Amino acid sequence: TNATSLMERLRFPVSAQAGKGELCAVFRADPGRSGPWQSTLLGQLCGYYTQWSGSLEVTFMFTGSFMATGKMLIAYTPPGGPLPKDRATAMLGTHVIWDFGLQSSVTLVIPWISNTTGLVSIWYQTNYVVPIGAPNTAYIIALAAAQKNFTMQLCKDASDIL
Amino acid sequence: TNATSLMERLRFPVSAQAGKGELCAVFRADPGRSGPWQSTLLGQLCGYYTQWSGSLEVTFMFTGSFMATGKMLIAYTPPGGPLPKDRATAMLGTHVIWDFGLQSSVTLVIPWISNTTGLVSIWYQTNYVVPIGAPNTAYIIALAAAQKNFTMQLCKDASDIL
Amino acid sequence: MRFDAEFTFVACTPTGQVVPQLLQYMFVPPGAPKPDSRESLAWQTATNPSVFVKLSDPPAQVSVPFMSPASAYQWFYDGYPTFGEHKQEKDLEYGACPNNMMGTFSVRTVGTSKSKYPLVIRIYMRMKHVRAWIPRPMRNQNYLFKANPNYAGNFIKPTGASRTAITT
Amino acid sequence: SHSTAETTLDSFFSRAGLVGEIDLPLEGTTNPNGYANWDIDITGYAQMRRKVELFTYMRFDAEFTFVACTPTGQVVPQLLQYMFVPPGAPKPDSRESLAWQTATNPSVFVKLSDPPAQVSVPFMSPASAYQWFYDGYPTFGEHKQEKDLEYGACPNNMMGTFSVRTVGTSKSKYPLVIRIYMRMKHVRAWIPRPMRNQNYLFKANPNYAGNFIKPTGASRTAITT
Amino acid sequence: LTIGNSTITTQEAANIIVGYGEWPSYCSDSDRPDVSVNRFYTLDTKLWEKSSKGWYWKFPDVLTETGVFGQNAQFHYLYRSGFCIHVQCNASKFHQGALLVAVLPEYVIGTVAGGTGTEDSHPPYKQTQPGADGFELQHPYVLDAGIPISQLTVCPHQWINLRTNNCATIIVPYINALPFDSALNHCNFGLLVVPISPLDYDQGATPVIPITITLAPMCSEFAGLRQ
Amino acid sequence: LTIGNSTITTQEAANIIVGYGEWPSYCSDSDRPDVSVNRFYTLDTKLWEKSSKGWYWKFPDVLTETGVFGQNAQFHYLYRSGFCIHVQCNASKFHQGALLVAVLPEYVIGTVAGGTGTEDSHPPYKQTQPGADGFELQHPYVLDAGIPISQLTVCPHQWINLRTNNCATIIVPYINALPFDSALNHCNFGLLVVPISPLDYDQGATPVIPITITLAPMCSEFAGLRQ
Repeated sequence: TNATSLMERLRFPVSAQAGKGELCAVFRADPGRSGPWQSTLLGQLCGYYTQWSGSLEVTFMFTGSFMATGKMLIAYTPPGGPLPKDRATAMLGTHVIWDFGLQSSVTLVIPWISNTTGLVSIWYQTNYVVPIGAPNTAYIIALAAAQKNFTMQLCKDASDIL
Repeated sequence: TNATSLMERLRFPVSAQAGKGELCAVFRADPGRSGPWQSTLLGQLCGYYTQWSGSLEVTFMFTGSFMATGKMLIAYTPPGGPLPKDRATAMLGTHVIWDFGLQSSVTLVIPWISNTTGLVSIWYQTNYVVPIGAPNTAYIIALAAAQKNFTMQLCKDASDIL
Repeated sequence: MRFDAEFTFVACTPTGQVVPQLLQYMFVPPGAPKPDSRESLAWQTATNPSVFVKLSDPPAQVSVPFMSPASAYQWFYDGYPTFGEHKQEKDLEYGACPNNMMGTFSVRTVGTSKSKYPLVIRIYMRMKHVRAWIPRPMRNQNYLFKANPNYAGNFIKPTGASRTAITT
Repeated sequence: SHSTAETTLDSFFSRAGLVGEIDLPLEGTTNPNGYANWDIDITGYAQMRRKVELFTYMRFDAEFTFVACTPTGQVVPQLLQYMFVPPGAPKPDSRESLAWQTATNPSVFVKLSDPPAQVSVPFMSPASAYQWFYDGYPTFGEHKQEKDLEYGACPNNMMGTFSVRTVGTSKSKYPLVIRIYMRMKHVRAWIPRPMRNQNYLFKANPNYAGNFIKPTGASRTAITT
Repeated sequence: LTIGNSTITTQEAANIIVGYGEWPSYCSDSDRPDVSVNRFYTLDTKLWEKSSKGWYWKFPDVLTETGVFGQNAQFHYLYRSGFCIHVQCNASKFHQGALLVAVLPEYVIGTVAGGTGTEDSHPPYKQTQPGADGFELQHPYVLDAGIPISQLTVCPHQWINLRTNNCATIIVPYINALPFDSALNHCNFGLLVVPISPLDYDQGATPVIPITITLAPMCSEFAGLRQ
Repeated sequence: LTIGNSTITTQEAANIIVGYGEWPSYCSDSDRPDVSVNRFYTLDTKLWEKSSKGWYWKFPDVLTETGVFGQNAQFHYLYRSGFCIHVQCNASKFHQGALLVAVLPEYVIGTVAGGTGTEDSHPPYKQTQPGADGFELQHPYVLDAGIPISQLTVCPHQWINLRTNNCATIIVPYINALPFDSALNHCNFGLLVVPISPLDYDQGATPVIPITITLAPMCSEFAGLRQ
């Protein structure tokens, strides 16, 4: 919350010092509840509303060094399955291969989300290693959008301000 | 009304000890009035209503021993005729033969009932007798329904609860 | 079943005399929480639609749409009412679950000072559309609790008019 | 989608809420002259301006109804008639102004026992449509280095006000309580812009203070689950 | 398709080369679940170090504990499916290396006779199921199999050249001795990897190289029987 | 077809009666494993006694622990299949009885308020999963559901008459409130049985009557999804 740390908020750093740990823990996907979704436009739009349903998509692009080699994998756990204790429980769910030769054409789609639901977790697929004369830190950019199948049913007389 | 006699309520027993007596005495057929009809769905439906008319049917199936022989007869006295003092007064009314080879295909229909009316009585047509090595008691199951010709005319502002 | 509602409000005295008093009614969507204290922001919300009518006019006819997020109301539920992913603990707001009802109304008096007359109001209820699918039996014995159909140890019998079944 | 009949846009915009409140003190110090003028200032309140600020190009007519009562809800037989002065003419300052004698201004009178009043006024602003934002200098004069004598008070942007008087030889002896509801009739927007997230400090300026705020801090730490 | 944050795949324009024109197919001579098998899960990441010599795994012994369908298949000995293996090495312009990858059928395990007395004891219970830990090599001429490394060329093999490309895929056919044979009793095959270039780099480069193992059944099965 | 010494079936000339011409079918509107599902296993035998009042089970709660596919389906909430229920009573010429069998959807469970103080505590953890033991009835008017027994006729029902036949089969359709709904969160239905004739017999007869429950999916499913 410091004043002189304002610009670094927009990303999250990643370093090679950490080994096979845990990158980010996305909270339960709910625009109505608190979390990352309150900043989005749809979550504010839902502030007068109750029931929502639709599809979710995520896009990732890789911004590493020109000589580096490795493999990244992003998977979403389907509903029913609890939080992944092991990578074996993660592999049974839908997973997409992320090569470093293809940047952003990878598309993952969650068929249906309503309001209970599944969870998404991100682990270190493998440690990013570089030889001498290369930076020891990188950054990752993420994307999130919704499909055409978003609809609204019931209006609510609720105002979140103030 | 005892607690530990709850399950036996749903039937009525019959025994060979009684000889040519009287099985059951059905009260005047009136869903509005008290009696067996208050438990039925139509009688509750009539609680906001006054005038009803329709047809009545009764079905009986025989559940005796495999070796027993005998004849049962169920008859409904038509209107005008009083309660049957003798079986001769019962025979002049409509009667149906109930063989033990046919179980439930027997159908009796009362043409028209309104709101005064006739009466129905059930006597022991003959005593149920069995040889040694057979149970001395049996049970009888009865059925009652209405035809398509049931109609309603006048609504009433009456509530039976409480 | 799913249907809209129509209500009219009448106020009078126990002697039947009429008085010239005007009220306007404001509705809060069920999604927004209901006010608890007078200093809540629910009274200042302008986004909530309102309709004002007088008393000398013909009786008021108002209709509200079905705003519940579900498809239709459910009177019975063979399970656990909460629709959360947690299935072993209990919510902090247990007991008070306004997520199932359809909200409430707020009443205030127009004028600088508070009103000095109490009123008597009666409400009538009706259905507009009738559509049913699964028929179930009704209740025969009385109710002991308001939200639970539980019974006591003093059993009852539908009727005992017949003194004895053996005789006529 | 499959069926879009229930998803009609009608419920997406239509919402009536309390916007204004006008008091008529029988004596006072803020208003000791016994009369007040209320210009239609949408920007006055933050809560309503949040909905409006998503819109940039709009022109529409207005519909208002007036209700008066007591804090106990009792009704009284009092009649009022409302007179409107075009925005072009200046608003009255003192009681001896000529604005009360102007017969050329149309007026409509309705009672209270009748069904609620429905009145509409046309768009009389000389411009094409209202503009909430203006990346420049608001004055439309050939002078671009000095400032007008009437700086600060510029009624050339609003839509005027209403005058209220009491019928009778003597002044009224009862104060009234009045609430106003506001709505839009036509909805048409062109250029979409973001809304506001932090609070407002001044009424006519979006300036902020040195105490910055954060949208949320619910997560105790991002490292853990 | 994958529940999580990893749906990495290997493009759509791969270069599959057939071998001797005997590409795997369906044997349906005489002498429905298809929804949950087509989804692939990504195995956990592993850190490669300088002192690593290699690893080996027994198939399908690893999948008995990992896969969801692995647990209930412990009492159902039948299994028949082909696999597609993709290998890729994420490296920048300051790394050198070469990789040799091959499949060795019936990878027999030979014991060792060390010490003053040539007598060996029974393997312990803990080492019977090493899991992800695996084993450590002692004599890498034989790779715990008695086979000189240079002569493995008799089996299908591929050379990983970093000059032009980085990712390569090899396809192998399923082989069995009988038309119907037990899978939990007879070992199918194994994987072998040998490091050719020792890890050399200057300061400032990435000292860790990810190791990627990708499993994807290129030939779908019906299965379902008592065996 | 069954591994063991029991492959009992209910003939091949059964008399299926449709209800209102809405026999179950496939809903495939827009608004492969088929080998291991067609095999039926016979549940263990149970001994009926004189004092038995009846039993009830929650579906598909019983199959979570019994079936092989039950265990791995605990995290996969989806399930959709119709069932065919066959009831038969093996009796000789010296036994009397009648059976009433029906299905009651949303079998709600009501608590009891006994003692001088009408206050009930939370159910214990052990009774949450009774398994094959089940529960015992206390007030059989309500059958732990508040419903008079005589009025259950509103739901589909059948009368077991021993005069002519002995084995009967009833078919019920699958019903749901939403096109896609969770199965592990919403109870599907339950089974109810009530004894009509108390067990009466003379000396020398068999004092024990077997109770047979037969499960067989008459409508096959594809299934396979994330729900």
